[PDB]
This record gives sequence, structure tokens and C-alpha cells, in this order.
Amino acid sequence: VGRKFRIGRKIGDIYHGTNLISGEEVAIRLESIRSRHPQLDYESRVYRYLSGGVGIPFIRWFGREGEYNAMVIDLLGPSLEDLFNYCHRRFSFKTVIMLALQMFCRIQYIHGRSFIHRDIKPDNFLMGVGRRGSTVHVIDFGLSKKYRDFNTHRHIPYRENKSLTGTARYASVNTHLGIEQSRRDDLESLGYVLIYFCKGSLPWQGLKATTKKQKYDRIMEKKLNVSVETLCSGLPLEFQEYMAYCKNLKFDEKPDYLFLARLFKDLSIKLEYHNDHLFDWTMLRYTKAMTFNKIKLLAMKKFPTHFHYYKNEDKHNPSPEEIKQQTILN
Ligand SMILES: NCCNS(=O)(=O)c1ccc(Cl)c2ccncc12
Repeated sequence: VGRKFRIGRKIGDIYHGTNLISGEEVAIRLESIRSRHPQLDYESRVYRYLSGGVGIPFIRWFGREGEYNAMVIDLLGPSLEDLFNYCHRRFSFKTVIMLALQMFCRIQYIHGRSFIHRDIKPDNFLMGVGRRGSTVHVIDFGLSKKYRDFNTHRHIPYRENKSLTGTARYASVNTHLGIEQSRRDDLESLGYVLIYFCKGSLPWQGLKATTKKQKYDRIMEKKLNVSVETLCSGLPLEFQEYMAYCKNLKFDEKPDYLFLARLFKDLSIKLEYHNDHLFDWTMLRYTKAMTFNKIKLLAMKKFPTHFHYYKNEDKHNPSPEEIKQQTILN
């Protein structure tokens, strides 16, 4: 039903859909007019302005279908959180770095297009269905705002006392303080996600509360009490360096994107990694083609170079060479 793709299995408000014209697969969402505070049309406009860039979902059609407005995107495979779960909530350093690299360029592009995503969670990073199944795409711009005016490139004025949006686990510290969000906050959230991929957990998730605000404040307290080098407890120098730079950015200040890109790329070169686009889930699926704790042990012995991990008890800054000894182990 609908115009003019047919919606099917629920993957709501997101449903699996079929292009009747071609047979192409379609991810289609419809909002619920008029409650509560629907914004789908605005998001569709954001997509339209952002189109042309890599890792940007393509809106086939947006309009009003029957009662509800509908947005239509081509299918984009699993999120990085679903792949996170598929790899037992832990990524190898090669995957994390490669994900961080593409994520950098995607987020850079958005900032180049004068916007900021302001959500940045693994749930909002989807891979793709086919040939573009190696690329990383970005979704949900419902909270996105343009930070600089388009022609004049003038930054939006400084504001405070506002609420936080939207997920506290990956939220910036400044956002908890009710500070207007700049580019720096997108990058800080990104850093939180990278640690989330390395360790598999964050110090503030899994807390106790009686109300949303009390929940946010408790996460806020934990984030303030945790040092930068403490949360990068078993991670290389570049991981601390990234978070240090991002938290020390002015509101108006634009990030030196190439510096953070080189930061992770040089770390990759130190570790003798490559942009093979061979991720953890890729090689895990391949070995499984021939619980899953067995498969993981097998895949490591097959590709000893690729799989390097984080040890949960370590309070340490593992040298590139130290980590490269996990290769000779497997
Ligand atoms: N792996 C979870 C799948 N996410 S999904 O199908 O609901 C999905 C949600 C939201 C958007 Cl914007 C999409 C875009 C393209 N493909 C799937 C999309």
C-alpha cells in the first residue's frame, strides 16, 4: 500500500518496502501527524541538501500518503550497533580505526555542508546493501541544525540553559550543561563511540534513576568524574590525543579534521593495518560460512594480523609494537 512503493515487513515507524517500478529494495518511514512534534519533512530537506556526498542516503520520494507523510530511502543494511552485537560487542583495532576514518570524512562532509548531526550513535551508522556494503552511511538528521549561515559562513550565536538531545550515553559533556551544540560536540560524541567499540562499554551506562532528569544528571556526574586518560585506559596515544583536542575546541572553532584523520591513519600505519575494508564481522562471517566463541578463536588463527583487542583490566597505553605482538600470538 502507499504511493507508489508497497510497504511490507516492519523493520513502526520503519518498514521494508518494494519498488513496484524496478524491484529495488526500499526503506520507508511514515511519521504520525500531528503528534508529537513531527519533523520528518524537515529531515527530508536536510537529506536533499546533503545529497551528492558519499555515505549519504538517497531519498527516492517524499510526500504525504493518505493521512501520514512518508519518506523513502533505499535499503542500507545493518547499523554498526547490529554488527557490534554480531561481534559480541567488541571490535578489533583495525575495524575501529577503519570505521573512525570513514566516520571522520562523513562527519566532515556534513560540517562542510554547514550542518551538525547532533545525535551520533552507532545506531545512526549503517553500512549498505550491496557494493556500498563497505561504505558507511549516516542517518536520522531529525535533530540536526545548521551551525553556520550558508553564504556568510557566520557561526550561530552562543546559547545556554537549553535541553539535551538526544542519547545521553554518547552525548557531549557540554550538551549536559545545556550548552548550544557546535561541531566539537559531534566529534566528542564520535570519540565516545570509538571507545564504545574498543572497550565494549562506557563508565556511565547501566546506572540507576527514578526519572529522566535524574538519569541524565547521574550520567553527567559520572562523565565529569572520569578523566580522559582514564577512559582510554587500555588504548593507544592517539585515542587520548583525539579526545583532548575535541574537548579543547572553542564553540566557534572549527576542528582540524586532517589532524585527527592523520592521527588515526598514522596509528594504523604503526600497527601495519590497511584499508582492506575487511572488518571483524566480515571475516567472522567467512569463517562461519565453512556459542560463537569457537568461530572467533578460529578467525583469529586464520587472520592473525587483523585481530588485535583490548584487555579489560589494563590501565595502560599499549605501544603500537606491543599490540603488534598480538599478531605473533594468534
Ligand atoms: N539495522 C537496522 C535497520 N535499520 S532500518 O531498517 O530500520 C533504517 C532505519 C532508518 C533509516 Cl533512515 C534507514 C535508511 C536506510 N535503510 C534502513 C534504514
